[PDB]
Amino acid sequence: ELYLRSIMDHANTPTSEPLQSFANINVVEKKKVPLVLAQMDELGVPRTHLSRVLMDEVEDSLRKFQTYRSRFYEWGRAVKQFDFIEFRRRNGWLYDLHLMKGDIYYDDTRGLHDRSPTWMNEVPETRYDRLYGVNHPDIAKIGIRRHLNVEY
Amino acid sequence: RKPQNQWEGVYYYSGITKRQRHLILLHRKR
Amino acid sequence: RMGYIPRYTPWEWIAIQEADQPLIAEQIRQDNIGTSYFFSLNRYWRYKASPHGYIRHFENEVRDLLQYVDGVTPWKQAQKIRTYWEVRSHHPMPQFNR
Amino acid sequence: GQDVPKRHTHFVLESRLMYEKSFRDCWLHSVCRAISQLDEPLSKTVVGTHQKMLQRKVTCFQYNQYGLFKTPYYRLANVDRYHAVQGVAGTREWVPYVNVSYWTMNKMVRGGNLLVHRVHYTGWGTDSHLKKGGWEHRWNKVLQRNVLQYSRI
Amino acid sequence: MTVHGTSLPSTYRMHKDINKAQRNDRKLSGNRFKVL
Amino acid sequence: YHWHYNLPQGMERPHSVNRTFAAPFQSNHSLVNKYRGVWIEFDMHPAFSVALEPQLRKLPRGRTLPKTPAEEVIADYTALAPLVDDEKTRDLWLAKVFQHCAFQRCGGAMELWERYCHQRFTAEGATAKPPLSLVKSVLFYCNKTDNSGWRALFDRCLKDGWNYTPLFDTAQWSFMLKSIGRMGDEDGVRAVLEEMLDVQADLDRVEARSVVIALNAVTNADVYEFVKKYLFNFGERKVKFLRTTYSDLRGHGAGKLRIPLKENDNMYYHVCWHSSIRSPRQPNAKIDDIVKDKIEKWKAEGLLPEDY
Amino acid sequence: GEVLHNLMRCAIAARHRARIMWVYNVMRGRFYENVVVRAEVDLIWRYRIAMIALEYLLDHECAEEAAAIYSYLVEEELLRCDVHVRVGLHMREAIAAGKPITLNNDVMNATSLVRDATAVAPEVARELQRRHAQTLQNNAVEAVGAGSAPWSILGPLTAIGPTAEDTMVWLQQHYGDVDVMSIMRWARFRKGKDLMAKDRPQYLARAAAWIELLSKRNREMEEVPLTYMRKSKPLVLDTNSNVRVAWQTPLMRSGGPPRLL
RNA sequence: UUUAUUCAUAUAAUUAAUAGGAUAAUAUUUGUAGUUUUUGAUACCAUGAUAAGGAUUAUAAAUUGAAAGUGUUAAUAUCAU
Repeated sequence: ELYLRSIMDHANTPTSEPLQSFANINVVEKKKVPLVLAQMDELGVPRTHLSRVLMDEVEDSLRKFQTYRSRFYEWGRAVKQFDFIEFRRRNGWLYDLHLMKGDIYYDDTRGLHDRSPTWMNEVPETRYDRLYGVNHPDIAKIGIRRHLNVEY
Repeated sequence: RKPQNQWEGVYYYSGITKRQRHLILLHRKR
Repeated sequence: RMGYIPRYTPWEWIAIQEADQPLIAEQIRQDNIGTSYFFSLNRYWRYKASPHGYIRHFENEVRDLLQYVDGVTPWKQAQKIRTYWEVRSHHPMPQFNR
Repeated sequence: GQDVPKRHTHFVLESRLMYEKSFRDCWLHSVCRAISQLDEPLSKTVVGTHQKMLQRKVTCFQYNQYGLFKTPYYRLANVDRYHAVQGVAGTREWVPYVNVSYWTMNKMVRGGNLLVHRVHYTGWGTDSHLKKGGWEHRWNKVLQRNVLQYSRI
Repeated sequence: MTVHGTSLPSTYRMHKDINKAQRNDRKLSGNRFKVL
Repeated sequence: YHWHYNLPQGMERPHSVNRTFAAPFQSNHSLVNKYRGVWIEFDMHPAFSVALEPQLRKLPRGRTLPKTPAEEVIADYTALAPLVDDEKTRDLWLAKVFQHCAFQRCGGAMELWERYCHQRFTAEGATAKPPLSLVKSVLFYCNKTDNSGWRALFDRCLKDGWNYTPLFDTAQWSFMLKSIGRMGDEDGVRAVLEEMLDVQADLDRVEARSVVIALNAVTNADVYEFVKKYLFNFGERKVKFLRTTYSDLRGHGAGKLRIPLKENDNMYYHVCWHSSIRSPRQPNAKIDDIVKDKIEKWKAEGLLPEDY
Repeated sequence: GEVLHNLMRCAIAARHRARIMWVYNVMRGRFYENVVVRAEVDLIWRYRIAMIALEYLLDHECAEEAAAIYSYLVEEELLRCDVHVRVGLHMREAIAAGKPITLNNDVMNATSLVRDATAVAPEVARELQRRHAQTLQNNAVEAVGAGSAPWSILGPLTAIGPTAEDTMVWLQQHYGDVDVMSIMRWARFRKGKDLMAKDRPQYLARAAAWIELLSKRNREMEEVPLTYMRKSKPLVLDTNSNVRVAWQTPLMRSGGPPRLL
């Protein structure tokens, strides 16, 4: 009771460092609720021995953050996504937050070019294609052909 | 093709109706 | 700055991307009883432990198939199917060495 | 336009239905063939006349299935989805990963839809197994990754 | 039906029905003579 | 147009859509685990349950319906119940007898109401208040056998009376409206539908075959104007399902009902009109004064001549 | 009820306390299975499951789980339910005879269970007083380290009067947070064997242990004397942050001035 | 003389559109809303390939390795509103 009420008090706490720029941040701590309940199933603490108000908040956080394997196979169908879009379009004035309104530590003088032969291993295909007329006086430096430099 | 957003979550139902919240408030009052 | 792109996604954006998607309840994988040695592979047919891959993993399905084949098929139909040498016996020279 | 004529869409959809019928029928056809074509006894329990009667009954069951997919996979595994050009699997007229013909692969290379890296046309690319032993060695390496690394149970 | 609110056969029927007057009214009989 | 591969592939902006819009769960399919029936709330004390256990065995318990005939159940209550000296035990016993006679459709079980409960609950200003388990069972009984005794009991459940209507189930109103449409009470349809509207019941989750039967029995002109204003209280998903249900129950699927519907065309066309509306597209004295002086003018002008 | 009863019996046979609380928690149910599905466990089966679970948890000294199950039996008012089953069996026999039946206080008091518990109750009170006196003497011995301390001079239990009514008074005023008579009625049988008629000191030890487990006041009066934690202040000349000047009681150091708070 | 492909002469195959189901506070529901459904513009544009001739750099014996970039004429040819 005390731990889940501390979780619900921290999750409903508004923050002021992002100044609510996108959404409420602390709601993700309700994601801790499906973990700790499972710990209760290991601790022998019955979840039916919780008060009705805390059980309402726990079922709120459970339907916000919990899914099963059988729902996870069907929750991304386009029918349900487009029903979500249509339900936001028709009555979104009822459910919307805005519509209410070497080793470096022993390195000091680094040894460069230590005769490691790059010709024993094979990297021969290093071909590159440069645009025609880099130093040509008749071909202009600025042009739409500069867009040919970014194409792979 | 137009790209789909990979940082947009999948649309899923997480919430209750106005009637269910009203019935919860009514039962808790009782 | 004029063109600053961060190479680390900020903590607020990670928190928003975490707070929008739910959890899978079977990721907790807690276990305290043990394994059901008799029932868990013999549960109801819609949610059953379906075998995969080779035919050696299909023990019950081969048994049910053989039982169904013996159930539906009469023997008076299965008498008529003959092998190759039973047909070749009517040839005037059926047998010779290769 | 528009994408491809609808007769080719019907042809690709019939190929997909043939694949689905293969997934439907392959286990049943393989069990029926492996029972009916066995001369050794199936078990200690079923021997002699019971085994021959069971083989004749499963042969009667196997022949009675009108529409059982016994067609091999490589007979119609060269169907292209974007264009109507028919290639041959095993030659250079077909690419296996994106599963299109050489013409469609060249159009999707020149269109920029794919992310493919060009390499020299007489080398072996970059894969160390492919430079080592060729197509057969990468074939055996895919076999070793898929199956043979697991201790079967 | 979700994004556009209708389907393509109903779209073709609506397109045929919105411009019925300026598609065909008469057969335009008669003969035009040269006046200069 | 695209993102270049040498650019840093960071996330541009996070999207909080499921926390801005909290959507309730809505599927087109109904719930597979719902009871789909009228619950009685058998709340017997755990001493009479052991005592009446051979008698409660042949009675319907939770999600169990025994095949005992109702003439044996009424004979068990007629003999054994005056032996039990407890008022709430006999009332909850008769709630299971009324429920058992409803499922088997025995029309003679209303004499048990006049025998035991009528003189102390519904006769000449009775001050006693019946249990909710008893009124739910007799109203489920009178609706299942199409008994006319629902009307005196339903008028007792109002706010001046027993005030049992806020405790009614959505399936209680579903079996209610199906019986009144079968009997054809125009005032009984209006008095129930006014009560469901006042009590704030789940109007969208009433059974659709129950609504279209109760709406089919509306023929009187004053109650027909009530149905016009009342039909806006349903949702848009509901009112498009009432049209498909009304067209099927009068068309090919008319065999689903035990008694066939009567031909009410004025309610069929209005439901079909109202469902298309909710769906998207795809001074007599002064005027008569003016008429008389004009005819006066035309006779003086000669436009209306006399006999020639 | 029978499937959950056999599940609870499997949990007793496997000695799995967390699975006992799991079977009890799925017996209690939620809003979905009870109201939407309308598939809930009957009261007799709920009493049987909670009773065998409470019996095992009290037999193996699990205080919190037995306290939760006892709070469930208090909340559901199932403390006198075994008497109700006995009275119901008698009333079923009487209504098979043809006699009228009722439920009163003297109908419940006429059963052999309540009479036997009321007859035994002075022995239970004497066993509880003897066990608490031995516990207090062991606490006073272990407070010094073995001689006796002044801890066991005057304990929180008073002497029992020489009356069975005084026995009921003493059990109601020293163990009144729990229902003593219901606990003594539950502790009577053990695996079908009637302990109250056959093994008397075993039944007295079992009932005394169950009363001492379920009572919170017995848990608060049987506490070991702890040492006195003294307060402290930081040093004036700060040498360490862990070294502090301790507050000393005038019992420890005699003399000096009388101090403030 | 037999066969892999080629060629001859016999052929089968035909149409259109969605629909969410256990652990979710209650809609029983899906041969239902579709009928005159889509597969219908191969042309005379000014493309591009072929062959041919030019100049610059090595003043080192080291390096696994002294090799790389820049300009003009003839004939053939041109089917996308």
